[PDB]
Amino acid sequence: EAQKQYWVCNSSDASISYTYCDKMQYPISINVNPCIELKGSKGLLHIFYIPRRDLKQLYFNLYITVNTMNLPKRKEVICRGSDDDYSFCRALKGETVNTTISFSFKGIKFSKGKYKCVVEAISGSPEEMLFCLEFVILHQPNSN
Ligand SMILES: CCCCCCCCCCC[C@@H](O)CC(=O)N[C@H]1[C@H](OC[C@H]2O[C@H](OP(=O)(O)O)[C@H](NC(=O)C[C@H](O)CCCCCCCCCCC)[C@@H](OC(=O)C[C@H](O)CCCCCCCCCCC)[C@@H]2O)O[C@H](CO)[C@@H](OP(=O)(O)O)[C@@H]1OC(=O)C[C@H](O)CCCCCCCCCCC
Ligand SMILES: *[C@@H]1O[C@H](CO)[C@@H](O)[C@H](O)[C@H]1NC(C)=O
Ligand SMILES: *[C@@H]1O[C@H](CO)[C@@H](O)[C@H](O)[C@H]1NC(C)=O
Repeated sequence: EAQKQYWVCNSSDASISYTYCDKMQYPISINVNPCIELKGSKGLLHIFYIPRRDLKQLYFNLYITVNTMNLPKRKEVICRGSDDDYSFCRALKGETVNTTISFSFKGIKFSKGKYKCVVEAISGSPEEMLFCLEFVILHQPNSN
């Protein structure tokens, strides 16, 4: 069984897919509306997920790669303290997450080639990996 590839969406300037990295865990459904443009766009992220850890204190380690050039790690805490928190933050092992989240993507200019972002989802203190996803964002070869 060859490793399965997941497509999220194509925009006018990007083609977005991902695969599961590290240990294969519970699956995740990820949808983006409208599809992100590398040159910048905003929209809504829909997530359908049955988690195997509690989403409490969820953060991402982001490893971004720009045409094979690795950038230094980034951290972005998602679930922080008390409220101003997404409702899914209070989700527990086994409780369906079925939410939509707003996003704004500023965008890169002069974009070309291929980008990668590996998303290490860590949550549930005691802190263990929730999921790992490696996104591949192709720049459409026929668009700037
Ligand atoms: C990764 C591809 C997956 C498919 C797309 C999913 C949609 C999410 C994309 C959103 C990312 C952008 O917000 C980041 C961005 O553009 N950053 C700019 C930055 O801009 C200012 C801020 O803009 C918004 O805030 P305000 O409107 O309040 O000002 C950003 N905020 C939001 O958009 C709102 C939320 O924060 C969005 C988070 C949604 C994720 C939650 C998912 C929950 C899953 C749990 C359920 C189980 C704000 O963003 C932040 O503060 C941090 C935020 O968390 C972003 C990171 C989230 C993780 C993304 C990984 C995908 C997770 C999906 C897994 C399910 C911004 O700070 O402005 C600066 C300028 O000062 C600009 O930098 P410069 O370009 O240097 O100026 C930023 O631009 C960049 O960072 C681009 C870099 O150059 C990298 C180029 C790579 C090209 C794309 C490859 C992938 C990179 C993804 C991370 C950058
Ligand atoms: C999305 O873009 C990819 C890469 O350019 C391309 O191979 C694919 O055909 C596109 N998807 C569809 C079904 O248009
Ligand atoms: C998830 O919520 C959506 C609305 O975003 C709803 O249409 C759908 O039925 C839900 N999925 C479930 C619980 O199967």
